[PDB]
Amino acid sequence: SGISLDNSYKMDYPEMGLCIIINNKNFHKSTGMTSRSGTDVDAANLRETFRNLKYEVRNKNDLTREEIVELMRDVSKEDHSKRSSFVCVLLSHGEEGIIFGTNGPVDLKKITNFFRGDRCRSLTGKPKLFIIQACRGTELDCGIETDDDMHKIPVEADFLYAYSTAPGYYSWRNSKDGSWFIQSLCAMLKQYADKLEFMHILTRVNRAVATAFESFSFDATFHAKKQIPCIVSMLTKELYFYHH
Amino acid sequence: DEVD
Repeated sequence: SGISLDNSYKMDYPEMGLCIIINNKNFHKSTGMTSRSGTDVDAANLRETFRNLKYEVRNKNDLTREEIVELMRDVSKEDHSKRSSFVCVLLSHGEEGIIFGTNGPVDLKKITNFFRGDRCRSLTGKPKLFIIQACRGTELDCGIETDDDMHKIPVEADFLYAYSTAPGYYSWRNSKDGSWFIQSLCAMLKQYADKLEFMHILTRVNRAVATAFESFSFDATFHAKKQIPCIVSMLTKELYFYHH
Repeated sequence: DEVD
């Protein structure tokens, strides 16, 4: 028929896909990790936001490092043929390239590897989104006043990592309102998911976290600190949550 | 405000 363009991901499959939310609040005493007050608000906000985007949401609470790996393995072994995409949200303590299970750390690469183009065939060519609310180190942002050779695709292609903070930095979470990033992400998805492309929505999240939030602490070391999220894209097409 |  008429001229056809393929610059955007096919999001009109029978299902939008799964949205796995791993909410780790309480950690084993021996790990020495604090309870993540406010993460409950984040998990509920995400569940509602992704439900409205027509995702099959599965909320999992307080999972061990073994349970996280088992869950990710099992989910990657499911038949996603009739699903448009895959979303995984991780809410826990963390360090650079690491997310914490209740009893210990899990390499983010171990989790995401299960969804590689060669390891999860029913998701090949489809967007795989990983939203991570966790620290990526211990740095604090002080802020500032204003020849031709011609059928393969990379195994790391079609992944999007929406990190809550820049590499090497702490990530902030309010005990009453939830995390700065997730609060902003849900607000921007609710307002713009039916209007803007995903990178543009995430850029609005970057602005929201960057401008509307500043830490308050009685400890001078942790007071008046800022945060900027980090969008890491290996996507090959534009992503719209809606379709024609 | 707390850090993760």
